[PDB]
Amino acid sequence: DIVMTQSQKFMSASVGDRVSVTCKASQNVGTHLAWYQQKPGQSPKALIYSASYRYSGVPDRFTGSGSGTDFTLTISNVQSGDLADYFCQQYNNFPLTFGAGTKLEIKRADAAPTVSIFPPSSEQLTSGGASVVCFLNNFYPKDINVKWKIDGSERQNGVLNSWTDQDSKDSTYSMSSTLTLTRDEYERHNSYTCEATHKTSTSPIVKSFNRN
Amino acid sequence: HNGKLCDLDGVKPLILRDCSVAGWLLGNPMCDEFINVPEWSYIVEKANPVNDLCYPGDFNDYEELKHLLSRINHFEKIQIIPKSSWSSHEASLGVSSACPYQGKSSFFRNVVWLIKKNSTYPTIKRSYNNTNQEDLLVLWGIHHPNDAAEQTKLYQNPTTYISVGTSTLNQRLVPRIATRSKVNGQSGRMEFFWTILKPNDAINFESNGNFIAPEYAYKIVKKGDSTIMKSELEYGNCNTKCQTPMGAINSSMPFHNIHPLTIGECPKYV
Amino acid sequence: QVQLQQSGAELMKPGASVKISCKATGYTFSGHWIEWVKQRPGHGLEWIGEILPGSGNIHYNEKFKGKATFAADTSSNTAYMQLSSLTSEDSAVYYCARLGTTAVERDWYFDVWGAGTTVTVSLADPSAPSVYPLAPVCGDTTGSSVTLGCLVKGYFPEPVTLTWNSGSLSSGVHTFPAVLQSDLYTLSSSVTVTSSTWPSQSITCNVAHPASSTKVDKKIEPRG
Ligand SMILES: *[C@@H]1O[C@H](CO)[C@@H](O)[C@H](O)[C@H]1NC(C)=O
Ligand SMILES: *[C@@H]1O[C@H](CO)[C@@H](O)[C@H](O)[C@H]1NC(C)=O
Repeated sequence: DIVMTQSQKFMSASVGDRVSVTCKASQNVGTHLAWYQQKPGQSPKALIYSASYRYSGVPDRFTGSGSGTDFTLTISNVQSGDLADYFCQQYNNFPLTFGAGTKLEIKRADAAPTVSIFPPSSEQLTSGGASVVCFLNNFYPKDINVKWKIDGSERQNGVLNSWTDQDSKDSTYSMSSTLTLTRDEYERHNSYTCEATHKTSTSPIVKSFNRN
Repeated sequence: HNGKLCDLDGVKPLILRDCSVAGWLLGNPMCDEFINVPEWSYIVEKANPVNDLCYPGDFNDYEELKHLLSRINHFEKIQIIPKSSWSSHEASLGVSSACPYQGKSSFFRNVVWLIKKNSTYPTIKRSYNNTNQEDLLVLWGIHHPNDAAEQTKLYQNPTTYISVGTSTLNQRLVPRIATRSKVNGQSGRMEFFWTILKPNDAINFESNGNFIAPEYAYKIVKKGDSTIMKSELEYGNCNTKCQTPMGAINSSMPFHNIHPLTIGECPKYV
Repeated sequence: QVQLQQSGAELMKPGASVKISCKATGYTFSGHWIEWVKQRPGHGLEWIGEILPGSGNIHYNEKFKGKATFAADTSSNTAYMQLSSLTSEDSAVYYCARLGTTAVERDWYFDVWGAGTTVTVSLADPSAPSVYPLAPVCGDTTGSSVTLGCLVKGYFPEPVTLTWNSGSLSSGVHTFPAVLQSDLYTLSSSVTVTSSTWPSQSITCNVAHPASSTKVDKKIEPRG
């Protein structure tokens, strides 16, 4: 089987920049190569076929080049709508094989997270459970750290984190962290806080509440 | 002096318009005007016809086929192998955008690009016996794919052949799988072959892939004297006994310093 | 004019089989190959195989020779893929797609794709979510904007559909990807509105779980 290697897992670009995604086939595939675009939650869309032919409706700032083993998808004048994954496909040999995809992420001015903390609802507590939710919304760059502290001491067990894809509108990232305890363990401590470490502030952003 | 390309004696010529002899005989979809043509006195073809082989390739023994036509005045097309006759192979999917017909993908009309069926390509063993009283010009071809994956998708069998036999022909053909530069957007090739099937003789086809099978052949129903004249002119409502590739001339005076190639063979020339 | 309509999500027990469909419209069904593809998070796209409807011609990726079976119904313009002996590793999104060129052409690129069909293989039983409101902490904030939340906890399988005010409130919303712990998914969503919007106006998150055939609503009410 022919392996299609996209060495770049991620790729950054400002609007107006020129980026190129590379695809290296493990052996000759001639020009029997296609390029696709996929945005999260959507099916892929055809961009290039035969290595360099543009699919019908595709803007001419998408150009494909290469032959044999080395291929390149060049996006000139990057537009905000190009936020997507891009992967190649060879059809010179059975089985057909795809590259693992490269994620294009748009560059941006810094954005400081808005941090919000939420005690367990009075509805969950009746079920014996207690979850503390902490939202960290609309920040850039994507690198962020989150620490929970119960009565001043860090808590690492019971924390589940989730991250959004880069927003298509304002190009920011968001994060949700949930600290789940038992109702009994939740009622043994008073202070609860989530600490956010991010480039946009020297010291961590602290949001806290007291059970009383 | 001359006029244009005219009629000869009482028989009008066959004027191929942007189509070559090969495109005419194989049935290039861009040449549908030449299905069931009447008797001709001579044939006209341009120097570089636009419609030759819509799917690229070669016409085997093409020059000797042209010499054969210089002694043929009329054809009668007949169906020797109906397209519906293929039950173990797909006969209605061999079309290409290289052979457009009114915008839709098509193919040569007189031959059938057979494809595998039920993920199999069983061995073809078909014979046609010329029960007619005339000689029969038969045409077939082979597909040379671009690569082994194309061979698999179309014919399944990786190693294939075509065998054609008459009382005089013993032809075995193997496809040549090789990557090629694109012609009419195609990196594969089609190679066509021909033979004359004498009355009461039989042509025996055998193949396990890559076979462009015949459907229509040509009965030779008149063997006068014709030529393949290379000219850019056109009919040409007139008549003569002597014609040249650049114009027509009636009556006779040995004055002639224009062209040697002239039908009618009436003197003279330098 | 060309569309590929795939059947809906399915939850299957280990070792069972599933048959997903792909209805084609807008073209001659018999003139193009139908491709089948498998997409999993953290894995590259995998080609399963190929069928030319009406011809009986089928290709399988050797890796899927035992898993997949293709069929096509030319009267219905529907292509089918059956996945047998289901395991956890078969949980994925499966796409059908059409080749852009006709049957005997060489450019085998996928011009039209289906919307995909999510298959979940699990012994776990469907569980409807518990939905909890997330109201801000007590005490008045300086204001400008307030962030509300909706905690969707302990459901199986995916997916869940979360809207705010039945869908009429889509701005400033962040619905985070679900996380799996034990055999239960947990999900949260945040919405940010002007201080003058809430609580003067009501805000409610609507959680639909088609698997367990349930739709619930939790109004976000002040204090805690
Ligand atoms: C192809 O397969 C089907 C079985 O589903 C059969 O009905 C049909 O006759 C087969 N055709 C050939 C040429 O084998
Ligand atoms: C073709 O048809 C005639 C019919 O009588 C038969 O005699 C002859 O043997 C056949 N030719 C061959 C090569 O079988």
